[PDB]
Amino acid sequence: SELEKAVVALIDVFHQYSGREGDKHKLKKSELKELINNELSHFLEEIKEQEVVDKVMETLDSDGDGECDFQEFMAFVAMITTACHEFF
Amino acid sequence: SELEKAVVALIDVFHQYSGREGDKHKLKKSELKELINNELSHFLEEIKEQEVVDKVMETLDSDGDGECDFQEFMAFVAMITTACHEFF
Ligand SMILES: CN1CCN(c2ccccc2C/N=N\C(N)=S)CC1
Ligand SMILES: CN1CCN(c2ccccc2C/N=N\C(N)=S)CC1
Ligand SMILES: C[As](C)(=O)[O-]
Ligand SMILES: C[As](C)(=O)[O-]
Ligand SMILES: [Ca+2]
Ligand SMILES: [Ca+2]
Ligand SMILES: [Ca+2]
Ligand SMILES: [Ca+2]
Repeated sequence: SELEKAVVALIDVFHQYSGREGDKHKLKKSELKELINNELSHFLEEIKEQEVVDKVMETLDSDGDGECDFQEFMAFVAMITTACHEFF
Repeated sequence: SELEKAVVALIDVFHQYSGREGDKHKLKKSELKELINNELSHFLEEIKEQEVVDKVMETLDSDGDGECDFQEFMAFVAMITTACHEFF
């Protein structure tokens, strides 16, 4: 189904970026940026400034370890989905 | 992108079922059941007993109004995605 395809897409895209550098199960600043710029180009403005990268990570980093884990990525997805939902 | 397609799939499948009966922005017991049975047939066991329907709603119903709204649906999706993530 389309729902099951959406579940596996969330897992795959996270790992496409998290496993690039350092901890393979977390997104660092540069990995989060590329994910937003390449995969969310219709929902979000392209990030071109360092302070936007820093602010976005600050917002998503719930436990405060400097990176975005899978749970925090899921919360980010929930935010975008809710913002898009309320648009209509 | 695949991620953006996943975001719109979550919104669409929720409304496919929530808008069937009663409140068009919330899932009642029978609507939640059909969503699980039709759209999550590879991730979850088919619900065939009433007490399984009742228990699942009890688990998902965070604010305690008897139904599953969009925020609660997103938390449900997060649960399944995390369970599938940890499987590998
Ligand atoms: C600069 N933009 C271009 C992408 N946009 C957008 C694009 C398509 C459909 C809906 C939205 C609307 N709204 N919100 C989100 N995507 S979070 C708006 C922001
Ligand atoms: C009775 N089942 C059939 C569907 N399953 C399943 C199917 C495919 C890939 C991974 C899982 C594994 N694990 N978890 C979830 N889907 S939440 C297991 C449960
Ligand atoms: C850790 As690699 C070689 O997939 O960027
Ligand atoms: C409320 As209807 C007619 O789409 O089931
Ligand atoms: Ca990483
Ligand atoms: Ca973190
Ligand atoms: Ca309803
Ligand atoms: Ca509720």
